[PDB]
Amino acid sequence: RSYIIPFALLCSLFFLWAVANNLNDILLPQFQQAFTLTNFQAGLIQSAFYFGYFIIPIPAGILMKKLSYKAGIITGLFLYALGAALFWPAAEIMNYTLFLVGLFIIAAGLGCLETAANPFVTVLGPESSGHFRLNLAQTFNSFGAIIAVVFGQSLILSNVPHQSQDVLDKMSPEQLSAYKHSLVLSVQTPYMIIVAIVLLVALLIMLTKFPALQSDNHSDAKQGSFSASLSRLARIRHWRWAVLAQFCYVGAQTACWSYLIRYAVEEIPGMTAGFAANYLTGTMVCFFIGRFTGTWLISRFAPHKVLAAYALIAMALCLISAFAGGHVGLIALTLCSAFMSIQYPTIFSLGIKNLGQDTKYGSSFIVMTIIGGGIVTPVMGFVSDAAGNIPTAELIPALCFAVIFIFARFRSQT
Ligand SMILES: CCCCCCCCCO[C@@H]1O[C@H](CO)[C@@H](O)[C@H](O)[C@H]1O
Repeated sequence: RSYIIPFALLCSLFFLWAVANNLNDILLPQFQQAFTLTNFQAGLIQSAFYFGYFIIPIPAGILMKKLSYKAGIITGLFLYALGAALFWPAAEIMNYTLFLVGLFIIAAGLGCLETAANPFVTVLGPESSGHFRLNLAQTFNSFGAIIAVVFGQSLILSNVPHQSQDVLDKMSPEQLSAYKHSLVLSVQTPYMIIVAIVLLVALLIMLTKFPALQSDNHSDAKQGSFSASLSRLARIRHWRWAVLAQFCYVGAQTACWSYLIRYAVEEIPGMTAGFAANYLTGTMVCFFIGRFTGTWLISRFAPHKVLAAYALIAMALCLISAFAGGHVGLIALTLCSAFMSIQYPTIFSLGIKNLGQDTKYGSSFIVMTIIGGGIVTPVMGFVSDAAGNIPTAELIPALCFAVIFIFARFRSQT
């Protein structure tokens, strides 16, 4: 009961934030698609990614071990809004370096929130429902992403100045400066809305009183240490395996979506990349639908069994995708996300549940494996080009899902 209301709030707050955030995702390109283009500095943007999803996690966890989950969530929510707030001004004065800075900051909020919010929800109540809790909250996440794209993308990209790069090319310098500014001007109000949303969320959390948790506690001082927590983590095996599992999931997932439109265009005559995007959309819908249903499953059933089931089906879909072509392989690929759905939350929960003190530090690592999303692309490109076509590369995701299934039948403990 006292575990329940905070939870429902977290869900709504997951949803809400999920809107403010993917809202930020729609607009950020515009800064870039307007001030096009550049070479070296582009790599600097990708670095925010590793920064936030590799560096910040462990420190974040340390913050948490020493303070708590709410502390980490708060600062994470704090980091995000600060970083998001930097954009508008960097734009309005055309200071890139400032933009880049806010980007790293918002990037840290992300790694911070990831490492914070996930273990928190699964611990937010009885041990069994840890998996269902995280999954359901993640559904509200997915759902929030749904909404922004819907009620938001249309009702917000119809106020931003469209421009054929050719017109931009033909502009005088004065004109270009004028354009760029009118552009950053149109987005700056929705950004205030965003930050506003992010803030209120942070607010509600401070207002919200949660019950205590054997994993937030401090009864240790020496053994509460990093390496103490760490040396203990090696055997645990299910944790060490979920780590490997999440690396693969992220690799798998980005392999699928990142290469999807290329697959479509090279596989189906005559696809425009414009039209292919439609399939990409369907994928996110499968993903949300996939999660809703999977969570209904996670409530009825042993999570690992659902995880294992889903891992197999997705791997199937991918083999089908790799060996089929035309529309048959496409649909299989785009339908695959319906089964990726449950995977990340379920992997995460099986992974920690249950680590107690080491829950925090264990999470820091699971988060870092998001680096796998980055490591896969070269391999996708490599295998793809080495083979002459996109589909044979789709064996790689499949290879991931396979591994993940092994974990599912290897999630066990005690
Ligand atoms: C009131 C508390 C609000 C806390 C919200 C924590 C959100 C954690 C969600 O994980 C993130 O979701 C993104 C999509 O929304 C993904 O793209 C990204 O990979 C992942 O890192």
